[PDB]
Amino acid sequence: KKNVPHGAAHIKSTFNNTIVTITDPQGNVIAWASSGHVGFKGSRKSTPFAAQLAAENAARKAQDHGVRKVDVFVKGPGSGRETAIRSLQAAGLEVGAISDVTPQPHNGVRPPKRRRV
Amino acid sequence: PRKGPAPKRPLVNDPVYGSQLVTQLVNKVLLKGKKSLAERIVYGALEQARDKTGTDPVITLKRALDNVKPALEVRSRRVGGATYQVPVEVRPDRSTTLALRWLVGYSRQRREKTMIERLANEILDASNGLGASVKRREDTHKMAEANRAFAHYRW
RNA sequence: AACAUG
RNA sequence: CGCGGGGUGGAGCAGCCUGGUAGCUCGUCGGGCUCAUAACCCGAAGGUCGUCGGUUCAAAUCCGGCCCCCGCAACCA
RNA sequence: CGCGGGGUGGAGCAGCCUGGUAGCUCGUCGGGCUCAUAACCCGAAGGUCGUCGGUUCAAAUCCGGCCCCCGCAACCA
RNA sequence: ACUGCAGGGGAGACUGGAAUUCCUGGUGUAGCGGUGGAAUGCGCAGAUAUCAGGAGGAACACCGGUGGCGAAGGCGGGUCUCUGGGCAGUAACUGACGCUGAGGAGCGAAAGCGUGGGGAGCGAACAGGAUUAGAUACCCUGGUAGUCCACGCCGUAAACGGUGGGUACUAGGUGUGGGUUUCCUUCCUUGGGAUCCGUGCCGUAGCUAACGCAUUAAGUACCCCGCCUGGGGAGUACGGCCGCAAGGCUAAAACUCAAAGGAAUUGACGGGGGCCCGCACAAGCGGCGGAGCAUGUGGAUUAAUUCGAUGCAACGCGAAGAA
RNA sequence: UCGGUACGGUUUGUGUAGGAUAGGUGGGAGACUGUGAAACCUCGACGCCAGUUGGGGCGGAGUCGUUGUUGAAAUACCAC
Ligand SMILES: [Mg+2]
Ligand SMILES: [Mg+2]
Ligand SMILES: [Mg+2]
Ligand SMILES: [Mg+2]
Ligand SMILES: [Mg+2]
Ligand SMILES: [Mg+2]
Ligand SMILES: [Mg+2]
Ligand SMILES: [Mg+2]
Ligand SMILES: [Mg+2]
Ligand SMILES: [Mg+2]
Ligand SMILES: [Mg+2]
Ligand SMILES: [Mg+2]
Ligand SMILES: [Mg+2]
Ligand SMILES: [Mg+2]
Ligand SMILES: [Mg+2]
Ligand SMILES: [Mg+2]
Ligand SMILES: [Mg+2]
Ligand SMILES: [Mg+2]
Ligand SMILES: [Mg+2]
Ligand SMILES: [Mg+2]
Ligand SMILES: [Mg+2]
Ligand SMILES: [Mg+2]
Ligand SMILES: [Mg+2]
Ligand SMILES: [Mg+2]
Ligand SMILES: [Mg+2]
Ligand SMILES: [Mg+2]
Ligand SMILES: [Mg+2]
Ligand SMILES: [Mg+2]
Ligand SMILES: [Mg+2]
Ligand SMILES: [Mg+2]
Ligand SMILES: [Mg+2]
Ligand SMILES: [Mg+2]
Ligand SMILES: [Mg+2]
Repeated sequence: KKNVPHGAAHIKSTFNNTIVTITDPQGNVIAWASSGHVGFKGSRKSTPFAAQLAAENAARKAQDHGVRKVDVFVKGPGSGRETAIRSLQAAGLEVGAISDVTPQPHNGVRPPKRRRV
Repeated sequence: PRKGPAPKRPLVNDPVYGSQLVTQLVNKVLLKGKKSLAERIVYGALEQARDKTGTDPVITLKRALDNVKPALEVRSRRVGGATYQVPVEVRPDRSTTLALRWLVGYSRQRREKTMIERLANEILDASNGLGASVKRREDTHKMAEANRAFAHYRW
């Protein structure tokens, strides 16, 4: 019950999961369907096939609000990061410019201790 | 083997029914070297197949195999502290082998009296998409199409 | 994951 | 001595006011696995339900008697 | 006594207002993979939808009578 | 002393942007988080995500290196203020004013202690979850001290180049940091040469038990200081000194052992690495383990059940014939 | 700005069978075109097969059930 012709598709992609939200150019969320929303539990959420199912589920739900073209802002060290961009294309969107917006501290805060695994 | 692939054996054309698919069925039925016994079962069941349709029996046979050939198998692989199944693509002459084994196997434990009427009823029920051999086809497919997430580790 | 001992 | 809990397989616990089946865990026995032993795995066996004597067609279960175990009481001059 | 809901697969709960299918979850069985059905995966068993009647072509749904629980507000001499 | 030169050397004050977390508001709907795999946990009372605003703390991406500076510990966001050392050239001045230094004194990572602030993130202790025979651990979710600051105490580190300081000499090759000076000086090329001070790699003579060191010596020499005298007991006890404490410093003996060590060598081994094979696995086909019998064996029994074989590599084996 | 209530207009309704005539009841073949018919356009409304369509824009005189279902049967059309 809205109409926004051009939006922005933010993709966060970690080693555990991927979240695909679609906003307007002011940062108001239209649809957000992520990898655990589609039926996946545990370590199956981080697979690239679980990523491309999330990118379809957010795309075809955003087209119900009249979204035809998105800009892509990816961030995170995940492998479901380029299977998501090639799943917004093959769902009826035009993906525009792709930007990496991964945050980079300037020797900021202290990380957790390294794992003796 | 360590030293690469081995040469596979050619099957001679079957004399009664001029097709190598019939002679590849008699070697699955063959037990204990009883090959003239194994050919009477296959020939006898194919003659009973045309007695219930009128159609040529090897056309019915190739329609029966096309309903039971798997396209995706579900081979197992361990990575860390957990295992899973990887869906891999069945090469075509394995799908011939794996489907002829299901027709012979699921009709040895079928409810008739003799092996001729057990094998013939499984062929006719597979050429209509009804038998237990057809049921393992979609059980192999539903198992492999429930694991698309793991199709990225294909050796 | 996993696994001690002589 | 009063009061109120308890006794069930080798050990520790269920089951009882809800009379008609006795259960879980470890352990013991037989077979695996290992060069061998632990851990693991499969298969079994084992109980007068403290004693006796009533009630009932029938009692671990209900009711008395004892013999043990435990807890709380035993105060006022 | 009034009111105010509820009974549905071994357990849980939708569907009920508004009439045409009985489903989902867990448990179980079987199979698969596996150190481990821990998980994951597939198929199936399990139902007079509390019982009687009633209304409609047809009722889990709607009416009434019955058993059966849960609340509330009284009544409680 | 003069003239230049390079520098995260130090202390004080002010100050910058990124990110993490929290707070407030919007959009938004059911998950997020985490792992080998999960669970605890967070969320559905509106999380995670996303955009705007705000508060606060700590550390400073790129530059950044093998590089620089400092006696050592150490030292890198910016600017300003105060301040210490070094190098080169000139040879102006002083005229052996040097070196070392027992005791002593000062400085001295991190943890810790006292008082007072501050606390984003991290994180001993602690708590739950998992794993396991157990799991007071590793892994996960939280989380206090502490990590920060001001002022004092502590005085220890594999505080290491496991190499005390000063000085003189003894082939070169080759990077790099700071100067000075020479021929075509612009042959633009900021190139080669000479020389002074660093910091690396290789390498000769020499040294070394060997590994190795080798103009930055572990070489050849002289001056001074610290230290060693088999391994344990033990850097412990007792005494003293210092300390708020934790503890630091100085430091024995009885007793016990005949070794404890250092480098290299050949092998074996590794839940090290590379490559390679085998019915080793996979892919298949038929079995064994359950039944009955045959045969050998263990144990038991018996007057005797003759003896031998006992993981693979003993067990239808010696036995190719026990009335 | 979000409702509640009294009342009017508009609109809604898709097992199978099958008019696509798709809520109950009533009877209903004439209500049906200057109140300007049908074609044709498409500002829209919704969604379960064909929109049943409150689009009001285009027209120049039917937008008939007895056949052939929803108990089946109309549901053009009118009261409710
Ligand atoms: Mg045993
Ligand atoms: Mg400085
Ligand atoms: Mg910021
Ligand atoms: Mg905060
Ligand atoms: Mg947020
Ligand atoms: Mg600074
Ligand atoms: Mg003079
Ligand atoms: Mg001195
Ligand atoms: Mg001294
Ligand atoms: Mg000091
Ligand atoms: Mg400190
Ligand atoms: Mg302190
Ligand atoms: Mg404090
Ligand atoms: Mg714990
Ligand atoms: Mg932790
Ligand atoms: Mg303390
Ligand atoms: Mg200060
Ligand atoms: Mg150091
Ligand atoms: Mg030393
Ligand atoms: Mg010296
Ligand atoms: Mg030099
Ligand atoms: Mg060297
Ligand atoms: Mg030496
Ligand atoms: Mg000694
Ligand atoms: Mg001491
Ligand atoms: Mg002392
Ligand atoms: Mg050695
Ligand atoms: Mg090896
Ligand atoms: Mg071979
Ligand atoms: Mg195999
Ligand atoms: Mg046997
Ligand atoms: Mg013998
Ligand atoms: Mg033999």
